[PDB]
This record gives sequence, C-alpha cells and structure tokens, in this order.
Amino acid sequence: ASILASLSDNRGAYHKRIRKGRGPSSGYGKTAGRGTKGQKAHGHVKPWFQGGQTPLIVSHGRKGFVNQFAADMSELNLEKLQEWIEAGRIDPTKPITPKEIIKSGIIGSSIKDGIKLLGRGKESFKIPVTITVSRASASAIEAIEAAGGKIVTRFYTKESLKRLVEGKSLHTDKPLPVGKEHVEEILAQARSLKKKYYRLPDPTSRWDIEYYRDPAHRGYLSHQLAPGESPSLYFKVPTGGEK
Amino acid sequence: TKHPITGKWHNPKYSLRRQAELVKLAQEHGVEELLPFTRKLNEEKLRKRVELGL
Amino acid sequence: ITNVPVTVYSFPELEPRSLESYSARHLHLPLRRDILHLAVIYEGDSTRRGMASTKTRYEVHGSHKKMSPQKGTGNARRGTRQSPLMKGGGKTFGPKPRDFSTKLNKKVYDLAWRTALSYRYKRGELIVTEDGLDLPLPNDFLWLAGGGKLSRELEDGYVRKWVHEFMTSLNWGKEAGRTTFITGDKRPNLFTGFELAGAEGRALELWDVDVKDLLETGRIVIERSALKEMIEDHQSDLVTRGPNLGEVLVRAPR
RNA sequence: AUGUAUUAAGGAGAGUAUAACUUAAUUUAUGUUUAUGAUAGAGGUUAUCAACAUAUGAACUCUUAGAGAAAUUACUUAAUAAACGAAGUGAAUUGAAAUAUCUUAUUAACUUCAGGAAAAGAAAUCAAACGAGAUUCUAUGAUUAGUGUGAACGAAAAUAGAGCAGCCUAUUAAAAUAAGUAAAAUGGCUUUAAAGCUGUUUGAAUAUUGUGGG
RNA sequence: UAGAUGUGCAUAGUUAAACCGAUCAUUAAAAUAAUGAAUAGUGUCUAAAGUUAGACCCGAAGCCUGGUGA
RNA sequence: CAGUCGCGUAAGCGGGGCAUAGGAUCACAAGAUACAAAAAGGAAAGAUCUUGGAUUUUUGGAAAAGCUACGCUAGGGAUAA
Ligand SMILES: [K+]
Ligand SMILES: [K+]
Ligand SMILES: [K+]
Ligand SMILES: [Mg+2]
Ligand SMILES: [Mg+2]
Ligand SMILES: [Mg+2]
Ligand SMILES: [Mg+2]
Ligand SMILES: [Mg+2]
Ligand SMILES: [Mg+2]
Ligand SMILES: [Mg+2]
Ligand SMILES: [Mg+2]
Ligand SMILES: [Mg+2]
Ligand SMILES: [Mg+2]
Ligand SMILES: [Mg+2]
Ligand SMILES: [Mg+2]
Ligand SMILES: [Mg+2]
Ligand SMILES: [Mg+2]
Ligand SMILES: [Mg+2]
Ligand SMILES: [Mg+2]
Ligand SMILES: [Mg+2]
Ligand SMILES: [Mg+2]
Ligand SMILES: [Mg+2]
Ligand SMILES: [Mg+2]
Repeated sequence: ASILASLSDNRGAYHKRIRKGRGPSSGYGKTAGRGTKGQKAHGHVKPWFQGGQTPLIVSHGRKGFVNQFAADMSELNLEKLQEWIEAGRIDPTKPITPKEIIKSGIIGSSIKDGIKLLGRGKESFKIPVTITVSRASASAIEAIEAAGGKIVTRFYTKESLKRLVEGKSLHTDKPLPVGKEHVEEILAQARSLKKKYYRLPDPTSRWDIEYYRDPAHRGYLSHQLAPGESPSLYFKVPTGGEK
Repeated sequence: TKHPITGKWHNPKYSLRRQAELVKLAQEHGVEELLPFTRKLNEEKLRKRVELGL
Repeated sequence: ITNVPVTVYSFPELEPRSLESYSARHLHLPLRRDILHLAVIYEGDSTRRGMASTKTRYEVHGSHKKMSPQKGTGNARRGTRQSPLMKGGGKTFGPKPRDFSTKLNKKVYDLAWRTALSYRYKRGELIVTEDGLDLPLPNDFLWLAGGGKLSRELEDGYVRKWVHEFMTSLNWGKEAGRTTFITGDKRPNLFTGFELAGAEGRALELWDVDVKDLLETGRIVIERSALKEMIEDHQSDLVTRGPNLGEVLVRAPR
C-alpha cells in the first residue's frame, strides 16, 4: 500500500546467499565444500605453492626490465581532433595548446608527462589549425601542414602542464632567450603582468634537447640550427668528396 | 658577514628558506622592491637565467 | 510535452495566484521503484550508528594459561578460559564497530530525488505555495504569548488545539495521513506548531530533507523558493552540457 | 563503542547518626530567586517541607622522618600510583611448507630519566633546470621505486585533511656562528652501494668575487 | 562574483626496452619476403570469490623474556 | 622466406652423425646489441642476443651425524608383537 512498503530492487539484482555449515539439506553442511581432512580443510595452502615443483619464473627467469624513466604521453589522433572541432568543443580559430586540449575532454581527465599527436584519420583531416603539443607523428605533421595549418612541438613536464591548466603559467611556444641583450625586455614583460607566473621549463638532457632541436619534429628549438647543421649535440654530418 | 675581531663568517640573519618566504610575502603585497638584495628575488632569479642561461 | 506546469497557491486560502513551468525531466519522470529503493536504502545506511561491539577470545579478560593438562584427566582437553566453548568466552564472529555506509552515484541520487517529486506531482500530493509559509496563528494569542501573560501549559494547549482544528478543516491532519512542510529557513510559528502537535504533520528545513522524507506523509507542502532550490541542487544528470527551472508563465496579479 | 568537554598523583586501615563521613564523623555564615519559582500554616529528632551561587570550622592512622614483622615504635606543622614519553639493552614462538642469511622485529620485555603531555621542530631539507619552503598526526601515493636466491620487507617527492608561528631583543633570558669537528681507512649498525649512527687508528677548508655539505 | 583546486581507470598498439606509432617488434641496411599482436569503458548495489590479517571452530608438546619461591 | 657457401653435367642435396642413452634458474666469465642512464655530461650497476665452466646423481636442482630402556606431544591402526 504505502509507497515505502512497495519499493524493491530488480529481481535479477538479487543473488542467493550461501551460509555454510547450516544443515545437510542446504547442500553446504558439515563440510562447507572443503572435502575430507586435508591440508585444504585443516589449514591453508600458500598461493605461490605448486607442490614443490619449481615455478617457471625460476626455471626461466624474469625477462627484461621496466623502464622507469620513459615519459607517459597522452595519445591524440587526428580522427578525434576533427570530431571535436566539428562539434564545437575546440576552437580552431585560436591556438590549440595543452590548456585547451586538457579542458576539452579530448584526452580524458588525466594529465600525464606530455601529449603526442598521432596520425589516425590523416586521410580525412582537412581543417587548418594551429596546434602545439609535446610530440607528433611524422604522419600528423604532414596532415596538419597539408590542410594549411601549423604545428609546433614544445618541451613540457607533468608539473608544467598542471600549471598551464591551473593558470599559474602562461603558454609560449618560444624558448627563453640567452644573453645580456634580452634581460631588459624580459624583465619588463614580467613587471607588466602584475601577477606571479611560473615559467615553462626548457629541456636540460641531451635527448630532450636533440628532440626539439630538429625540424623533423617541428621542435621549437630548431631555429637554433643552421641549414647544414645536425640536431645531435655530439654527431656531425660528414662531408663527401675526394680528400 | 665576516666578524672583524674573529675571522669567521656569521650566518645571515635570514636563512635562504626565510629569505624566500619574505620575497613571496612581499610580492603578494607589492613591497618586493623594498627588500635588500637577495638571490631569491624574482627579478634576480630571472636576470641570472636570461643573462647566463643553462 | 517537454514542460509541466506548477501552480503556486497562497497557503492560508490556497488561492492559485501564479503559475510556473518545469521540465518533464524534473516533475514528470517515470516511477522507478528500483531507483527509489537504492536511494532510500542508501540514506538509512548513512544514518546508522554502527557502534555495536563484542569481545573475541583475544580481548576477553583473564590469563591465557592452560586450564587442564593436555591428558591424564579423562576430560576434554582445554586451552584458555577465553575460548568460545567456555562459559564466559568471546563471541568469534561478533559485531564490531564499523562503517555501514554505502555509495551511490551523485547522478543516481539526483534521479531518485526528482523521481520522488514526480511521484508526488503526478498524484497531486505536491502543493507549492508562495514564500512566507507559516501557520497563521491568531494575532490575539501571538500578542499574549510574547507579553508573557500566557503560561507554558496554556500556551501549548492552545497551539495544539488551533493546529488540530486548522489541519482538520483543510483535510491535512492525521485523518488524511499527514503533511510535511518544507521551507528554506526555520519559522517560529510553523516549527513550534508542529513540535507540539505532531500527529497532524511536521515541518522541515530544506537542508534537512531526504528522499525518504518526500515519501512518508500524505502530502508535501513546499515553498516556491525551496522547490526551485531543491531541483537546482539535484539535477546533476541533467545539467552536464538549460531546461525550464521556474519559468514563470503567469505572474501574480499585483 | 565512538565522539565532545574538563581535569593532570593514587590507594589502604580503623572509626562513625547505616542516604548524610573522619573522634566536630548531619559546622557556621552571605547574596539572590522562591510557583509568573527552579529545571500569610505545621514541622529543630514527630528534625534536616529550599534550591542556586559565594565563603567557612573540622578532617584520624599507614603507604610517606629514622627503625621495624605497613597501619607500630618514636617523632614531627616529615608527604606524588598506574598508563602514556625519550633514550639505552633487546629475544623467541612464527613464516620460508626443513633450515643458518632473512622473517618474526628498531617488536615484547627490562633499566634510566622526565612532564602533564613528552618528543620533534623553523633546512649544511627536498626537487630538477620549473619550483616548493619547520615539526607533529591521518589518508593517498604504494601488494610502487627498490632490496632479497627465496619467503617477504619496503620509501620519498607530491596530494588532501587536522593544526598552523615564527625566532636569537629566542617573551625568559642561550652564539662573539662552532676542529679532534667534517671526512678517510678498518670493525659494526642502519641501508639500495648514497645519506645517517658508531669503537679503533688518522685527519680539512673559510662564503655566490663559488669556501663547505647535499 | 569569478577563478582554481582535489587519488584513479579508460581513450592505441608494439618491444626486453626506448625511439616509433595504426602501426610496432626480429631480420647486424632497408624493403607486404616471412610471423605475432587492433575497436566501450567507468561507477554503484546484490552475491560469490582470490590475497593479507586469528581468517570456519576446538586442541599440543615445546621455545624466549620478565618476575616468584629454600 | 631471407642471407651466402660447398659439392654436382644436371635434377637437386646440405641447418652434423642409420635410428633410439648429457639438467634449468641464479651467480660468475667471455663476446656482441645502442635499449635505459635517479639534476646534467659520462660512468657504474642493469636489459636483450651468442657462448662457456655442474655424480646441482635425493639428477624439476637443501651446504647437514648419532643416542634415548629418563623420554614428551599430535596421530595411525592407513604398516608390526
Ligand atoms: K603461555
Ligand atoms: K657523496
Ligand atoms: K599504452
Ligand atoms: Mg550465481
Ligand atoms: Mg552434497
Ligand atoms: Mg569447494
Ligand atoms: Mg564455493
Ligand atoms: Mg572431519
Ligand atoms: Mg582435499
Ligand atoms: Mg562475555
Ligand atoms: Mg545494503
Ligand atoms: Mg619510613
Ligand atoms: Mg611514620
Ligand atoms: Mg624451505
Ligand atoms: Mg619490485
Ligand atoms: Mg656554521
Ligand atoms: Mg662522521
Ligand atoms: Mg655512508
Ligand atoms: Mg656528511
Ligand atoms: Mg646522470
Ligand atoms: Mg626429482
Ligand atoms: Mg622428467
Ligand atoms: Mg637399563
């Protein structure tokens, strides 16, 4: 009658409860499904125990190692970037930066060591955009530039991305200048903000520098190279000829 | 500061941790330019990076 | 239709003065007994205290000495006096203070909230009145009570009588189930009236209402503002990208 | 059982209006409100027919001067439990299907010292090329990095919450900025090989104008 | 008023691993030459479970530490 | 299938022996791979491939001698007088 005396869950939601050792006609009495007087009835068997036979992890050993230094990149495909621009969830008229990529829901809700653009759906991508990520595939770079757009790969960290979304750091696709001829214009730009902003870090390791220093990745340090210089900090392009 | 009578350096009256707290507290109130020289000042940290670099 | 009307009456005379419009997904949802169940059982779990405690054989007082020799006595071998087989032993699987609370997604709890309002709306058990919802006690009694002329005994005996004959005339008293008044803030007359005469109904503040409270009495008498605030805080499954939330169709004839 | 608040030495013996508590064992006073209280009588043993608040007399013996067979002696205005804290010392049952390394375990326990709490504490700290900013408690991070033949053991950064406080002129009275010290070899502890603790034998430097530690 | 904020899982696979990437790995150069691996998750409730804790219940002989007793 | 060598006029054969009787991981040692490199440049210590030394003979792989009639506990009558 009363609504509160008529509520229930769906019948399929309810499952039988098994109370063991409560009589013979229950089907689980006097042994509770254990058997007759074995180790499995008196006590407990270790889970890693196989009776004494050596496990395969010992007879064969553990293979390989786990890379604790590899960066965890958020993978973004052109197939998905196009689906967002058409739906109106990403503005193609403005620069597409990690802040706009994270706040769009296109890579999810988890921030990781970086964002990499991949080339799934490169045949149907024909929207001119100005995107900036940490890495990009050789297929995505051509698809973005073939449609009349621009792409730049910049160095980021898991902490830098958080500050970008939080608004504590302003985005910039250029490295910090070096020299006494830029200290003034850079200090003035900071005073004009009237708010404490954290700088975006630049690469420090050999690999990270070489990555953003070559034009194949459209790295934001590639402008520091000469037309004949190599991105590597150690290797050089040898010379051809008879000498 | 090096004590004149005893040739021993005296630790600064404010540790590098307490120096950064004043700079942070003085920056949130607009009196950072009233503090003496400090390697924790936001302009000095930035100037040393732009001038010299990595 | 995507929207449903909501009439706003003047509580004393119940004169329909204004007309608002809400979404069908607010006050016209289907009756889901399984979703209302999960919400009602979810609130009871959180209300439970869960402090019962019993002692095990590892907490019962006494020494852990061996009672009888292992053999030679002709009796059954025994270990400690705190065994469950012994007189004052410890209950093996007895109650312990734990958390009986369960989880329920904010979107399911918000659907169960609007489903309870829709159950009352489609049945005519949801009466929306204008703000200022309080029992119109006589001015003479109100003047005496403040003055201090009336004793506590007589002051409470009058409120119990007036509230009774008042609810019985409106067919809102114990005979017709009961009524639950929901207001945004506490009101002296309303709350004091049903604190002394609770058989005729009860009054609650919007912050104290539960899904179960929207299904106990015979009617829900809620204020225009409390309803709008009640639905605005329990539509997580709707405003995610809005719908009509208090759209005034007919304004009060000032 | 949990939470909140307050407090920070505990017991015994014998005696006594058998609700009344210390040989005074039911002391003597003050103020206010007293049925609209508080939350126009009878009644001093045929008693305490008054609650709140503020004062006040009395309050024995032992633990507890010395001594002794505690509650005695002999003297005298003799007087401080437990638990919790820190350091020192430090197992075994147990698990590994035996068992030594390991685990159990910087555990239990014991000793010393200390207070109502104690301890710790304002970076010779962490981070990583951006920055954070003492200590303490809880959760996540984390059946992770890592160690170990195994069984198993096991962080930190960071995050969230509880609290938040900085200083040396320390709100209680301290430094002329630290040499047998840092560090090394060796024997151990801890541990990831670093850092940290340490017996023995040796043994530095002077500040970002780049001195010292990490 | 506005802004930011708060574990996690999934969204792309591949390899010992990174680079790489709808492709990746082996081929000491590479190359459809060959072989393997590609498409709905997430939260809650009910119930049954694995793991660690006393772990379904009762039961040793013994080992260690501190105390007691001539 | 790729690589590149031998024999053969050629077709073709060849990834030891007419067939059936030689144990891993771990650690260690020697070569290659260019993977990662705990601030950074290096390195150390690791990872992958090839290879070597075993009555690991209780040979799916513990570094291991006895007495008890002074004996004890849990069990078996699943094996005795
Ligand atoms: K015992
Ligand atoms: K060092
Ligand atoms: K992946
Ligand atoms: Mg089933
Ligand atoms: Mg059966
Ligand atoms: Mg079974
Ligand atoms: Mg079963
Ligand atoms: Mg049986
Ligand atoms: Mg069995
Ligand atoms: Mg009991
Ligand atoms: Mg339940
Ligand atoms: Mg004495
Ligand atoms: Mg005495
Ligand atoms: Mg073993
Ligand atoms: Mg590990
Ligand atoms: Mg010093
Ligand atoms: Mg030292
Ligand atoms: Mg060391
Ligand atoms: Mg040191
Ligand atoms: Mg390095
Ligand atoms: Mg064998
Ligand atoms: Mg075999
Ligand atoms: Mg004999």
